Parts: sequence; structure tokens; C-alpha cells
Amino acid sequence: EDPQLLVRVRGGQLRGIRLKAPGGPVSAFLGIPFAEPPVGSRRFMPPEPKRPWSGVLDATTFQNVCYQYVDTLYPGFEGTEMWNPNRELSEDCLYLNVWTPYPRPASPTPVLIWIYGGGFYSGAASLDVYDGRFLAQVEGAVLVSMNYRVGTFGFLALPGSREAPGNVGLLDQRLALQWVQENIAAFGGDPMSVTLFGESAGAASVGMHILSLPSRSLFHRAVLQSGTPNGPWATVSAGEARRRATLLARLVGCPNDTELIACLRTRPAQDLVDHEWHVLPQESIFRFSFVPVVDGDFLSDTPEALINTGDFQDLQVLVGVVKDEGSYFLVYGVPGFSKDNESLISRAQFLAGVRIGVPQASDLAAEAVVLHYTDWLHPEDPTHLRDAMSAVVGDHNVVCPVAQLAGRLAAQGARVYAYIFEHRASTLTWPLWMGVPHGYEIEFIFGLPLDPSLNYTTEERIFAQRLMKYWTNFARTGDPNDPRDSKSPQWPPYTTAAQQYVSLNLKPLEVRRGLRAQTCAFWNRFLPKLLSA
Amino acid sequence: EGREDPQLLVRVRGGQLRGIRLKAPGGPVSAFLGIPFAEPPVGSRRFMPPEPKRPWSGVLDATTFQNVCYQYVDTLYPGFEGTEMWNPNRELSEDCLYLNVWTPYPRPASPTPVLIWIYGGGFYSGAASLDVYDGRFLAQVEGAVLVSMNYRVGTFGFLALPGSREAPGNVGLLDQRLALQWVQENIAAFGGDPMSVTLFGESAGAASVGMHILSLPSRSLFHRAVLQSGTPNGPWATVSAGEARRRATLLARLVGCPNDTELIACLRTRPAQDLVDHEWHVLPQESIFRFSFVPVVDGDFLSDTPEALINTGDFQDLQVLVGVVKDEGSYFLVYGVPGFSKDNESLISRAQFLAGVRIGVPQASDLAAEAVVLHYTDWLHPEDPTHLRDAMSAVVGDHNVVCPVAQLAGRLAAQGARVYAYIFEHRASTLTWPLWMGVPHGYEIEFIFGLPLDPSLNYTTEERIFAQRLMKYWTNFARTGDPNDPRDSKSPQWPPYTTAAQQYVSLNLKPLEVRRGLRAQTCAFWNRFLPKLLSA
Ligand SMILES: CCN(CC)CCNS(=O)(=O)c1cccc(OC)c1
Ligand SMILES: CCN(CC)CCNS(=O)(=O)c1cccc(OC)c1
Ligand SMILES: CCN(CC)CCNS(=O)(=O)c1cccc(OC)c1
Ligand SMILES: *[C@@H]1O[C@H](CO)[C@@H](O)[C@H](O)[C@H]1NC(C)=O
Ligand SMILES: *[C@@H]1O[C@H](CO)[C@@H](O)[C@H](O)[C@H]1NC(C)=O
Ligand SMILES: *[C@@H]1O[C@H](CO)[C@@H](O)[C@H](O)[C@H]1NC(C)=O
Repeated sequence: EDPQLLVRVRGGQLRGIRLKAPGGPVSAFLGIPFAEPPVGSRRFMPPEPKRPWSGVLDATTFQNVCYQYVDTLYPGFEGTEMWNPNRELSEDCLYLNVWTPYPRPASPTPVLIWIYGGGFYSGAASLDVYDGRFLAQVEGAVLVSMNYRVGTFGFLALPGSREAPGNVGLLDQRLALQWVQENIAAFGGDPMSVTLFGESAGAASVGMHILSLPSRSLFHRAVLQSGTPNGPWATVSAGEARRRATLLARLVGCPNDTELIACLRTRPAQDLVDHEWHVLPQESIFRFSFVPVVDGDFLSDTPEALINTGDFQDLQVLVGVVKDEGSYFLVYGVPGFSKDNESLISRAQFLAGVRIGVPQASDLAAEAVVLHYTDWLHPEDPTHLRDAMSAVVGDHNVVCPVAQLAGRLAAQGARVYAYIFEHRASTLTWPLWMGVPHGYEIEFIFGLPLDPSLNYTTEERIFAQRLMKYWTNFARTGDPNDPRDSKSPQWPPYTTAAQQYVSLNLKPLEVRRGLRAQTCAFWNRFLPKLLSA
Repeated sequence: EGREDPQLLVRVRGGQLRGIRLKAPGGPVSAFLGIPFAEPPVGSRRFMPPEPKRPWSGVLDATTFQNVCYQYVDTLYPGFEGTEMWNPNRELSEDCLYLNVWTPYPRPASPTPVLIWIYGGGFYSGAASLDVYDGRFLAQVEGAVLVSMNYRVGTFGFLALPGSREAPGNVGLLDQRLALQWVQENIAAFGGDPMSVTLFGESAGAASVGMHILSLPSRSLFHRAVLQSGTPNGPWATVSAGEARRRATLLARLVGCPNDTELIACLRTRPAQDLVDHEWHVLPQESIFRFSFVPVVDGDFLSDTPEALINTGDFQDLQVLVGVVKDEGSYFLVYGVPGFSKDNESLISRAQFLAGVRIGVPQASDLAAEAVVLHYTDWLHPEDPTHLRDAMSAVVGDHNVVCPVAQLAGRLAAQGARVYAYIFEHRASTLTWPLWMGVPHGYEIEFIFGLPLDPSLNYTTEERIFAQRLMKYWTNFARTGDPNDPRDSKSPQWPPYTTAAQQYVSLNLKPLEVRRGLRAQTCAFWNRFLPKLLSA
């Protein structure tokens, strides 16, 4: 048998599989357990390290996807299904994946760790868009991705209780990270050069590892694509988590914390998923029922508090957004919007849409939003009202939280690089009005255009290769700039003074200044004073 | 009579007048200056509505400007032309209710459209006799009949104890109205057409014009209206009855007059100068672009607030011309905002900007103030002194003039009026204020009146041509309700302002350019959002 495909890790022996990439083979080790299955009475509990095994464990296939809600809005539609679980659902889902070049690296090689997104209620490391073979083959990287518990199973919390202390899904991630420290050298990885990257909820997870001390010895650099630990959707207070859990329990017939959690533990998985969405306090979009909680433990204070006071001198961060962050969410509840027409909306529908997109807003706060985003030269034009609705959602939930994070990190000594991703895929199945939606940079970072069967353009292939190089160069050095290329133009560090960032698209890098500066001043500076009164 | 110019003798309702033959660059004009239109509002008549002038005997000499109404005189920059040109140029007196008439020489054959000028000056100052209001150029070049009147200002014109008989308020506006009635009766004697009367005025003069539009008994007295950098709506042009009463009661205390009858009777014993000396001490907050004694919402001259009145009115057959200059706010900054001077660049700090906003928006709560600061800050360069200086100017200009105008143009258009809007962007080569002030409040006036036609004034040839264009627009509008020339389709057109398209034009050396949206985004802040905020 192939000795390249055989590895001994602390828990026992593994057999991987030789996979084909367009320019050569890669070694893949898929479905490696990093924890005891969090089932039965381990539901809602922190993960425990996997017990050693006998013989040779088969690591040639993806393991099960963590139990989660499955999307039904557009059945059979490629643009939604590409995010749906592509393996069997199970609470037994704590496994990770490793790609390395074939043969395994001669020298200790920088490690990239992918943390998938999905609103803390969905996602899996087995999706096609997270295929690590391209980065491994082309850039010679060691790539790791783990599954972590989502929804109630990962984030249901009765703060203070022993049996549901919250944030266990984040603890799953942390265990996977510890696993990398202990075992990655056997694959050729360098545990002293570990870069986390993630998107949406994944980016916010990365952010929370930055902000949580026990995670700090497990990585060296971070990438946050379209998501932040701060902001309106990524965390909840202990009181609001307690409320939601208690509500969900009542909804499923349960019933002290111990009694309540015991009854929840007897409920079949889908019974919990059936009521997951019924515990949000307001009708809303870009809000998720079970997300990380400010527990005073994993998170000692709010992300905002923690980014304001931190010391980040030896940290390097790459952060960014896509061109149309908000468009994807509108078709999931805002009247007037559909992937099947041009979604031209009235003025009235725009005011209604705002109460949904900013569900915490007072009447006055919502008025401020409407008045800010209305183009008063064309206050009733449906095309603008549509594009503004999208902008309200994108800015409130991604762009401005990102601008706030970038600035706090830079000011606190961190080395920050910022981007905006503006290329819309030729193969994109969503309508034109949605532009470049949340999530559609990922396929380019992972190098999917290199797969000739996917029908991307030749320029898109060249573009994907550029992005893979930025990301890996960042992983190697904390600087995305090619140390060979002497004719660029260079990607400068984001600073509070100059506020420089770059556009990523088919044209060469362009340097811009101010990331929605005026509009984010409204969100980040004015609106809080308004709600505080 | 006998051996005098037979073209200079005219009779009006109150008696015979002798006028003067004046030289304009292109030929002579007739002037009749210091024609009384009211009984002197002195003594027991102070604070009272004006009474029509009683007929005189003999030929009244009307060859010189009469007294300027008693008023505060500016002392900020002594000897400086930039300020002096606005200061009284005749003796101050409470006996000041006179008006002036310029007509072609000889007087016109057929009835001629009449222009009536109402000066500004914050309702505390001004005079129709000033050099920048010289009607000879419009009379000579355009053949217009021009009329300007003195009206009472400050305490004498606007001190009010609402509901009382002895100080009902707004008497300064009734002076104006009385002069408008005088024109209806008498202007035909000078060759003027009382059926074509166009009001125009600047700043508080503009606001005055707007108040005549909003007050029924003035409506039979004119046909068209021009409002230059001022509106009856907005934060400075009116006060409530409650606030007017509070200010009058305070000023009374300050001068030694602690029901309404006895208070006012004590005030009438006070020397005019005593009232002026305490006028500024009754403002409720440290402020700029605020004036102590202004028109009051009395339920009489003004049946409701101007805001309410422009919201609900029918303005079907009204044609209006409105507009602003490029830098409405700059002039006011040197009269109160620390950091600002005509004698340096006035580059200011962020702190000074925050302090300036509280003064420039004196009625703002802390939250509203912060909304202002956040809106006007440049978040790419939030500490930049040049930007902060220019933003301070924009705050004051937008809040007080540009957005109230936008609001007025919008409401009047929506209610059936034909509206024409402009921005005036040319800075006089002769301006004595520093460059950073740009095109300040009041500095289009000298062009509308045609002062650059006076060769002794050192304007450029382009400015001379420019001035003639503006005179054409104004007089065409007076004549027809349209500033465009029907014998000049070749020249670019000035479209009406509409809610749908929001068109206005640039006024400078270059041919008319059409722009859309009168600071639409920023004015949505001032006009739509800020009132909601102050409510809570
Ligand atoms: C992996 C991230 N995306 C790609 C956009 C997959 C979907 N997850 S999501 O968080 O973006 C999302 C979208 C729509 C409605 C949602 O709440 C019901 C949540
Ligand atoms: C020089 C300061 N040290 C030691 C006091 C603290 C660590 N500083 S850091 O910038 O390397 C950093 C900060 C936060 C999260 C991190 O993820 C690894 C890394
Ligand atoms: C009517 C002519 N103007 C200048 C346009 C002469 C000054 N008068 S003012 O009202 O514009 C003004 C300006 C600055 C500071 C002020 O203190 C209150 C008052
Ligand atoms: C788009 O589709 C949805 C439902 O399919 C509908 O509610 C909306 O009115 C449509 N918009 C247009 C452009 O007709
Ligand atoms: C300009 O002059 C004023 C008044 O003397 C002063 O307060 C301000 O500091 C000066 N600013 C500059 C730029 O020197
Ligand atoms: C115009 O120029 C002459 C040149 O001597 C000067 O004397 C005069 O003062 C100037 N005009 C004005 C109003 O300053």
C-alpha cells in the first residue's frame, strides 16, 4: 500500500486517499475524529478528546454533516443547494479533513485552517466550494477543515448551568485547533505557522478565537471574510440566550436548568430543528436563533468591549467584504423580493423592509435609516429602492461591522489588510440584480476555476490563481504581497489615518480610501446614541 | 413753478412732489426720494401700526434720501468697506417712514411693470438709501419703475406683546404693506403699472416678501415675487407669541420698565438709543444668524406658522423666483464663532467646530448637535482644519438659508406655483472679504442692481456683461413671470423648479447651466429628519 497515504497521529493510524487535481495528485485524509461523539448525554456539552483507536482508521471519505436545518426555499436550485449538506445528517459529526501535497512536504509547511460559515445554524466542511485540493496542489499548502456543532446542538445555552454552558460549537473548533498543534507535523504541517480563515459565521468564529485567550496559542494569523465577532447578529447576551432556550424547550414540551436540559436531551434531533426559527424576538433577516453567547468565559465581555481594549501588536489580519453583501438575504422574507424577477419595490415596501432588516430599531431609528438611504433626487425609483434595501442589510450586518473591526485592530497595534471583492462569477445562477452576493468570493479563494469541467472563463482562472497567492502569501508571512513580484501595485496596510483598501477583480489591484466611511459613521457612531435614547 | 424742469413735477395723493434728474452711464433717470407714506411713528405712536401720511401743502422737495430707521450700527470692523456698505448712510431717526421711486427720463409712455425692493438686515437693520440698492441702472437700462421703502426694524418694528393694543407686533411688516398700498394708488402718476407689481428682496427682505405671500391682505398688492437668500419659513425669520412676549418683557426689565399697557407706556418714555443698546441681550442662547425682534406668529398678519401655511396653501397663479449664493454661512462666522476672522485663514480645530455647531444651531439638543457634527464631518479627514472651517460655513448656510429655500421651492411647486430657482456662484473681483468666505451672503445684490455699469467702480468687462444678463432675467420675470427671453431661443433656457425634476440654474460668468437637486441629501437631513429628532 501507498506509504504516502499512511500517517500515525497521537490516536492511532490513518489511511488517506490519493486525489487528482488538474496539475497533479494530492493526499487527502478525510473524516478524522477529533472528539468523542457528542451524543446522548453529551448533547449541549463541551467536546472531549477522541479516544485512541486500534488498527488503521479509514480516512478516505467525508464523514457526516452536523445536524442542522436544510433549506427548502428553492428546491433543486443550484445557488441554494450548493450550501446544503452533501452527506448524511448526524449529531455524530465531529471530524476534520486534511489536504497536503503528494508526496507530503519535505519541509514544515504553513497551515491554513478553514472554518465554514452558515449563520451558526448550518454548514459543513464537505461542501464542494471548500475543496482544499487546489490550494494544496498549486500553492503546496497544508489545508485543514473541521466540522463543528451548529444550531441548538452547538449554541443552545442556559448560562451558568453545568449541562448547557453555551458556545460548545466554538469549543469544537478550539479542540480541532489543538488537534492541529499536536498532529499536523506528521502531515508535514508547521504548527508554528497556522492561519485561520473563514467566511460569514466562520469569519465571526475566527474573530472570537482572536478575542478568547485559550485560543491564542493555537494560531498566528487570521482572515475574516464577510463576517465579524462584533456587530448585530454574531452574539447574544446571556439573558437573551436563556430566553430563547427556555422558549424552545416549552415549544417541544419541556418541561431548574438540569430538569429542563434532561428533557431536551430525550428529544429527537429534528424535533429541535423544527422549532429553531420560532424563538427570534422579531420578524427579521440576517438573524439567527442560536449563536455564540457572552458568557463571561469564552467571551469575557462583548466583542465590542474586547476590540476596544485589546493589545494586538503581533497579530496580522486580512479582512474584507463582497460588493453586494445584503442581496442574498432579501429573498428570504422581504416582501417584493424574488430570485425570479427584478424585485422592483415601492417606497412603502422599502419602509417595511427596513423594520425587518433592522428589527431592533425604534420607529425613529428606522426613520433615520430610510432618510439616509433614500436618494432624494429619485426618492420613488424602484431600482434605487431595491439596491438601497440590499445596501441597508449589507452595511448594517457586514460592511460597517468590518470597518469598525479593521479600525479598532489597526489602532490597537494589529497589522491589517482590507479588501472588497467585486467580481461576479460568469457561472453564477442568481439573478443579475443581486450582483456579487454574500459567499461568492469563496469559490475563487479555493481555486475552483482551475477545474476545467466547471466552465469558468480563462480570465477567471487567472484571477483565482491571483487570490490563492494573496491568501497563501498572507499565511506564509502576514503580508499578502508577492515578495517576488516587483511590479504590482502593492496592497498597503489598512490604517486609521489613510484607511486604504484594495478592490479584487479582473483588473490589477486598485487602492481606495475609506470603506463606506460616511455611511459607516452613521451606523457605528450615530445610531447607538439614538437607541441609547 | 416756472423755471424748473417740467419733467420733475408730479402729484400724488398727499400732494405735489419735485424730483431730481440723475445721471446714469447710459443717460438720465428721474428720482423721487424721501416721499413720506405714513405719519411719523414717534412718541405715543412707537410700537403702533402705521397711519397713512396726511396730505401736505406746497411742493415737497423729493431730491434727497430721508432718515434711516433707528437701528444698531455695526462696529466689528471699523473703517472696513465690507461692513460699512451695509451701515446707515443718513441720520438715524424714528421718523423714517419714507419711500423712493426711480423711473426713466422722461417718464414712460405706456404703463410700466413695477419692481419693489425690500431690504434685508435681520429685521434689526437696513435702509433703502444704500448704494447697493441704487435703482438708477434698472430704471435706465431696462426702463423699469423701481420703488424701495424704509420700514421700522428692531424693537421699533417688531417688539410685541401679543394680544395687546399698544404693541400688537409685526408693525414693520405693516409699514411695508402701507408702502405697497401707496404704490397701488400713486404709481400710475409716475408711469408705473399698478397691475404689474413684482416684489423682490434679500435675506430678511426675502423673508418679508414671503410673509406678504402668506398674508391675505397683502395679496391684492402684488403679482409676482422674488426671494433672494431668505424665506419666511426656517429658524430665524419668525418667533412664537410666547417667545416674543418673553423677549419684550426682558428688554423692558433691562431698561427700567418692570398690565401690558403700563409696561409699553414706560418703554415709550425711553430714548431710542437705550432700546438699541439692550436689543442683543434678550436672545435665549449664544447664537449666530438669530435676531432678537422679528415677525411674530400672531394669528393675524400670520394666521399660523409659515411652515403650516406653505403646506396647505393654494398658490395656483403665483410665479416666484428664488435662490441662494454659494457661501451663505461664511459672513456670520466672524460675528461669534471662536477661531474665525476676516484677517486670517480661520483654519479651525475639531473642538472649535463642535463649539461652533452649538452656536450655529443654538436650539439643538446635544443629540441633534451630534447628528449635525456627524453628518458634516469628513470621516476620511475628520481633523482637517480647512475642511472643518468650510463645514462650519456650510452648517450655518444650509440650516438658515439653503434648506429653507429648498423646502419653500418644493412646497410652493407642489401647491401650483411656478417656481424658478438659482444658485449665484460668481465672486466680485472688487470683494474686500477674504477668499475663504467664497461668495458671501448679500453679494449678488450689487449685480442685480447693475452697479458694475458704473465705470468708477472698477468691475471687469465680463462682470459688466454679467450684470446686464441678471438685470434682464429679473426684469423679464417682473414683466412676464418668466426670466427667459422670448427673442433668444438660442441662449440656454431656465426651466421651472419641479418636485419631479428639481431643476435650478447656475448664475456666473459662463452661460446658464442646469443642475438637479438643491442639496437634496443634506436638506433631507435638515428638513425631514431633524424635526423628528428634536420632537423626542
Ligand atoms: C454559507 C453562507 N451562505 C452563503 C450565502 C449560505 C446560507 N447561510 S446565510 O447565513 O448566508 C443565510 C442566507 C439566507 C437566509 C439566512 O437566514 C435564514 C441565512
Ligand atoms: C505582544 C502582546 N502579546 C503578549 C503580551 C499578546 C499577544 N499579542 S498578538 O498580537 O500576538 C495576538 C493578540 C490577540 C490574538 C492573537 O491570536 C494569536 C494574537
Ligand atoms: C442685509 C445685508 N447684510 C449682509 C448681507 C448686512 C448684515 N446683516 S446680517 O443680518 O446679514 C448679519 C450678518 C452677520 C452678522 C450679523 O449679526 C447678527 C448679522
Ligand atoms: C417578484 O416575485 C414575487 C413573488 O414571486 C412577487 O411578490 C413580486 O411582486 C414580484 N415583483 C415583480 C417585479 O412583479
Ligand atoms: C484668526 O483670528 C482670530 C481672532 O484674532 C483667532 O481667534 C484665531 O486663532 C486666528 N486663526 C488663525 C489661523 O491664526
Ligand atoms: C478704481 O481705481 C482707481 C485708481 O486710482 C482708484 O482710485 C479707485 O479707488 C478705484 N475704485 C474704488 C471704488 O476703489
